[PDB]
Amino acid sequence: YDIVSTNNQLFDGKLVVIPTRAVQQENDILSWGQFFYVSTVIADLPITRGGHQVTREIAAIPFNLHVNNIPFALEFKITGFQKVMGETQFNGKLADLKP
Amino acid sequence: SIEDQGTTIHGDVELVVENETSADVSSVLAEVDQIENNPVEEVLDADDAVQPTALDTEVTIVQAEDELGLI
Amino acid sequence: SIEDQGTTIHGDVELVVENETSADVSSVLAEVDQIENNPVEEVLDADDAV
Amino acid sequence: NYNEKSQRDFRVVTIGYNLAASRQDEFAERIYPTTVI
Amino acid sequence: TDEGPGEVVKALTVNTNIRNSNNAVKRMLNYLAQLREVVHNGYNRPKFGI
Repeated sequence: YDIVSTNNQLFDGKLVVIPTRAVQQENDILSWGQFFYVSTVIADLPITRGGHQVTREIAAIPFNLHVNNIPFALEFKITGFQKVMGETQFNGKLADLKP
Repeated sequence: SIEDQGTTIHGDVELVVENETSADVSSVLAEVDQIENNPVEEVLDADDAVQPTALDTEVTIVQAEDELGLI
Repeated sequence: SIEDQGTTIHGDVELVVENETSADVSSVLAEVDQIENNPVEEVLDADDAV
Repeated sequence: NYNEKSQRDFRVVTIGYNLAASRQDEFAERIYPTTVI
Repeated sequence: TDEGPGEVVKALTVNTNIRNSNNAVKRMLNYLAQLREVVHNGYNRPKFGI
């Protein structure tokens, strides 16, 4: 296995395991997915948007697609780190058994 | 020279043996020199103070043929 | 010339001084070249693919 | 001005802003390797 | 201004590249949604179009 991390909030409480080819190759199918990229276009034209003002608009237009290959995943929702490492687990429970 | 000295413990005295005396104080204040440099602390324009960058990113630049402001 | 220029900001003006002006556009349309090479994406025969 | 203590002149420091991104980050690139089309 | 843009013009590619990473994240999670529904249902054999 291998470990890769992101900081996107959409995984704040998620771990997902996905297989991939141990050695990656260009435009392979055995990769879990592919990112098909085309050069991004940047254009500059003094458009008069609105009909009453003139602005130079420099715009970047993405042109790409994310494609999945392997219909396989395991999804885990891992929560409660602070409740275990911050607090007691063994002696805290024994302390509750006092008559 | 009273102008050149200061904090003289025993003091000093000079006698004003003069008729016409002029006092030019335009250069005495330190604040005036600071204002002449910059009335307000100098700030670089936001367009120049920023340095974004990208790597390994292929782009196609499309400007009008007669555009002077090139990318 | 307008044929060479691209989206000129100040614009371009030309005068036609020709008695006739033929226009052969058979090779201009880019989809024609794509079709000529591959009417459809090239795919190997099933036996050739394995 | 009995005390001309500095008020009008400061040591100005410009904070760097090298905002950067390369195609995809390590997470997206490792999962979806880039193929140029 | 006829001088042109400064280096800030590269922020447009940075915005695209940041979006490129976020798009991979959204697509990954949307794909897991597909697996949840398909694997939950009666699909335990390979077939086209599932």
